[PDB]
Amino acid sequence: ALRQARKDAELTASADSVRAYLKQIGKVALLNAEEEVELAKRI
DNA sequence: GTATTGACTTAAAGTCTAACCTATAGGATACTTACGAGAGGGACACGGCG
Repeated sequence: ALRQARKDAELTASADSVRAYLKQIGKVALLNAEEEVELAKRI
C-alpha cells in the first residue's frame, strides 16, 4: 500500500537530473568516528 | 655636373641581469537532499469478438 507507493516512486524518470543525482546519493547513509577509524586503518 | 675614397659621427639592435607575473600546493572542532489556437503524431487504457 503505502510501501507499494514508495517503491513505485522509487522508479521515476526525474528529467531534472540534479534530482536524479540527489535520489542516487540518497542510497548511502552517514558514518561515525569508530567506523572512520576502521576504514582509515583498512585503506 | 658626375664619377669616387677615406675618415667621422649616429641611431638601431643580441645578451646578461633583475622583478614581476604564473602554475601549483596547502591551509584540522564539527557541519551530509536548492529554490492564444490549430493540427498531427505517439503512447497508455479500456472494451469487443472468436
